[PDB]
Amino acid sequence: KQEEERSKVDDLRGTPMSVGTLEEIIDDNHAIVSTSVGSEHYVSILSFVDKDLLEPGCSVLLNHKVHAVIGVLMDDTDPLVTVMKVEKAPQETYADIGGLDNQIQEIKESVELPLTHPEYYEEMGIKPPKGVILYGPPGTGKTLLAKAVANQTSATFLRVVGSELIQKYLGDGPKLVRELFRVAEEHAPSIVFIDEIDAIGTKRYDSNSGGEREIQRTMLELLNQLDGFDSRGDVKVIMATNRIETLDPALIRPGRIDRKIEFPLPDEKTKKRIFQIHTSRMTLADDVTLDDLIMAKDDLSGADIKAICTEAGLMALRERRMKVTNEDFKKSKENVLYKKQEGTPEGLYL
Amino acid sequence: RDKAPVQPQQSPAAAPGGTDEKPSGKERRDAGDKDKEQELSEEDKQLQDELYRPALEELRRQIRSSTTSMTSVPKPLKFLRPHYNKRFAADIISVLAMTMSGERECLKYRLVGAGEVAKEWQELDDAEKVQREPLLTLVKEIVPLLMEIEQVDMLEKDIDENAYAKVCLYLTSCVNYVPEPENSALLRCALGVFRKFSRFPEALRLALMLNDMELVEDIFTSCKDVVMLGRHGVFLELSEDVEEYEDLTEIMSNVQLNSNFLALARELDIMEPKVPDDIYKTHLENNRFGGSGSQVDSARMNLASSFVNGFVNQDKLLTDDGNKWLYKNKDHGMLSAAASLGMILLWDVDGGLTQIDKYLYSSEDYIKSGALLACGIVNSGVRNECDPALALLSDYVLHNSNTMRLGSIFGLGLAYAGSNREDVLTLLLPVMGDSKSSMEVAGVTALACGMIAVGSCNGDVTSTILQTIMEKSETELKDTYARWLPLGLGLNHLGKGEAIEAILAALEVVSEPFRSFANTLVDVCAYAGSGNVLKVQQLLHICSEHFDSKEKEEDKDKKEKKDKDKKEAPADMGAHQGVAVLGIALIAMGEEIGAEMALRTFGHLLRYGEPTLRRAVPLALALISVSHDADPEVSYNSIFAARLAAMLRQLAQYHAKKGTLTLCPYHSDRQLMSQVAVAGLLTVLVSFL
Ligand SMILES: Nc1ncnc2c1ncn2[C@@H]1O[C@H](COP(=O)(O)OP(=O)(O)OP(O)(O)=S)[C@@H](O)[C@H]1O
Repeated sequence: KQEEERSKVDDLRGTPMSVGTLEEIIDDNHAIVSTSVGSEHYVSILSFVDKDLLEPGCSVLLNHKVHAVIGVLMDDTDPLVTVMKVEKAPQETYADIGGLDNQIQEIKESVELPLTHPEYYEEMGIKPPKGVILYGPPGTGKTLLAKAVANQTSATFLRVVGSELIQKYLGDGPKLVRELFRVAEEHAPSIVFIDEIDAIGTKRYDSNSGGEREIQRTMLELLNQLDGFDSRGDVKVIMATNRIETLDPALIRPGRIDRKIEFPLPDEKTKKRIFQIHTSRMTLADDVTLDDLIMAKDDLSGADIKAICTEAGLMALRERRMKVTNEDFKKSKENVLYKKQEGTPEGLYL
Repeated sequence: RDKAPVQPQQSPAAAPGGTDEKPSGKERRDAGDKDKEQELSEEDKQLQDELYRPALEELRRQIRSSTTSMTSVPKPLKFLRPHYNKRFAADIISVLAMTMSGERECLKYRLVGAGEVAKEWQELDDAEKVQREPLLTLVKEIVPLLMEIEQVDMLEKDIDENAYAKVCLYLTSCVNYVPEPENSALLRCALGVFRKFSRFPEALRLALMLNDMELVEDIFTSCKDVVMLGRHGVFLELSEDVEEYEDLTEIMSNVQLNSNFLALARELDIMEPKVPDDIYKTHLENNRFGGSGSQVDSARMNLASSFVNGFVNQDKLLTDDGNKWLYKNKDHGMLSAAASLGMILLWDVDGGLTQIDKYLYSSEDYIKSGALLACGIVNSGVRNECDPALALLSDYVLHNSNTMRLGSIFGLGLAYAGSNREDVLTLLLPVMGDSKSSMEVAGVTALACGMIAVGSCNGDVTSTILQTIMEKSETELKDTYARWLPLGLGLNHLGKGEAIEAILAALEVVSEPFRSFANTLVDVCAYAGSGNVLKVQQLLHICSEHFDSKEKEEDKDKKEKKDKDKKEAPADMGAHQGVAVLGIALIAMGEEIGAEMALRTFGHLLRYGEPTLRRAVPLALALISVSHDADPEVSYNSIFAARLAAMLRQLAQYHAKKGTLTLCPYHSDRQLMSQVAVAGLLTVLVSFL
């Protein structure tokens, strides 16, 4: 019966079993296995499991004593795929138009319109933008606009944090790049989003191997995978930062990333709307003038406005007052900014 | 106040203290009492006491209804004969009479089988006509015809709440949860109140579930009374089955009243506005003819491509694209290409004869037989293409005109659906009596007489299909016969509402699992779908049968059965291992609009290695979607780049670009793991406009 063939396959196995990372096909079914530490005899494979599920160089089930290949690896549920594979198209495309409106149009006719209608390049012989770095001051809307395109979409969105790739094991992060771009390959036309890759360059750890020789290899696997070969076609990938100093220019160059998009901290003409909308869902003594707050901070982000418009209500509701006094706005803004120093200088144009 | 003054009033047994205390308790009965009625343990002793004792029945049903009881609670109301828009009326009428009369209707509806519950039921019906919130009172008063006089009693003013709300939730829940025999009362009394009402497609969906012949006469004197017009001719002809357009064209052949219903409601006027307007508002380009028509060569993929190009319909260009493409073609693909000029043009009646006429009576048997097949494809109201094929048909064993019998018996099955056409079946008696070794002779015999016979009056066990049962069990050879004859058997079983024909063919038929597979085919086709879960747990047990083809069709019945409550239709058939079962769910998705969960199942079903199952995925995969669409297609290019797989990919490309007419031909497709001779009929699943 099937039971004896299954038991004989199970007794081809020797119950302490192991796992090792490979390199290359050795086409006539005898193989050779690195471990983590790589001790590599000319091993076999237990020929009822499928050798040809897998491309070259990936984890399989091994033995400890004759090292032989036993079974396919488990499709190992790392904590990335549950975050990488975006489950639902969440929310927040535009609750409130009037935050940017400059590069909303740009991200539209550079990310939606090439992708969602891939028939304009038929007329005019133009290549699509593969990577666009959306960047600027911290607290602008980059993560927000990422979620905005993530809901307002017809492509399978993907969302990646840059510290997801940082694990202490050897070759772990490159494998996570491999499974990451397998996720980026095998859904659909897809919109990958990557965030916090300026928090990867001047960065070293203690849960770590040799620092400059660890994520050089991981980001080099990212280099060799992202816009290398394995034909690009139609796979949308967006990377976002705050600063640009720690960026290797080998990835900044064309071929890999085409368009470079800043974001200005907004003018007062839209500060009035952002302060209004952040204050749109509370009770407030309407005699107070936000135009003080609007004119005051000269390089405000929207996290500033967020913390101000919420923390003034927090200072009022701290002593259970529904509506906010203007000196609670004083307390709020002088909590929010460490040393609110925008008066003279200047102050005395005047 | 405190219960100190009012509480010892239950202690005396003098009549005046009761007959003023109970009106005093009636004033406080607007909130029942101060509280949750803890007079109960002291006043339950007052049961044995006997003038205004029906007021004592009001107190007794008030307090027993106030705490809890299932049968003794409505006994003071059925003893009381209720006598003597308010908050108190909402209390003792709404919640107390609704729940109390509800448990009386349930307990006596399951218990006995009086007129008292009928009078109380009409009284509560009137009181909830006063309350005017239907929905819950309606679904309560279903389970006590009662519902008939309930509807004609209720329907005076409000139209769309009862119609839309009641007929929506109770039509959907009646096909969903409720068994069949009360749905006839839905349909007949809904025929009454919708016969009172306008917006006639409610009555036309009553014609969908009823299949009645009086209804179309009433809705044509009434829908001629309401003079769009050809558009209800269109979804009239789409909505109607095989029987009622021939009964409709015979009684309207008598009367017709303007003759424009003889114009519209037989044929040719569902189809005259579309095809020019198909050319007009749509503008389809040429680079899929050339590109999708460029996908290489190999007389198969190329042959399939001819079919793909052919089902393109911006003109009948691929029809008239020169010569030497069909000369490369071979026998059953020459059937497919000779019928493909049928497939490009399912209109142009006058143009059909003058395009097929070159390929009529040609040098090749497959050109002429597939040509008459194309004549059967293009139309269904001509019936003058019969006689050039009809005359030839007889061969007595296996000559040419039996292949014209395949295309012309099948294409004439495409052509007409009479009350019972009998002349073509008297032609079908030397067809099954002929019994060529070619499968599709008896194949299109059963399937074609089934297309004549779908929608029969609760089916029939007549000598036609009885004859093909006995002549079926005559010859046990080439088991495709033992599969496609129970096809047309179960097609004649379609039209059932209550048919015992599964028991009749169960007595006549069952044997060794060829005819037990006939038993499971009649078991599939006789059971279209209702709230009838007993055959779904029968499906659970006999799903585990060791013969693994009655598994195939018996589990394949699911997309027929639960097609409306489709949220349960995701099952763990992929989590099973009997690979044809993964084929069954792969069928069971099918073609409708196909949500993300369905394509998510095509995530795994897209990736499989057996060429009949990897062949089986793009067919329903691109039926369910009639980049995005072409993204799984290029993913299939990533899958292979066998020849079957290439053919499957071509089929998927073709797909990319309870009406029985869409129910038959894919169950005709369910034996695909076979010759291209079988695939010569693969292009006869004509289910799309
Ligand atoms: N609908 C909207 N339109 C425009 N701006 C918005 C909208 N909703 C929110 N915002 C602003 O966008 C900001 C989004 O903040 P984020 O960009 O997530 O800050 P951040 O995450 O610190 O950015 P980093 O530092 O690069 S991770 C919020 O602080 C809001 O003020």
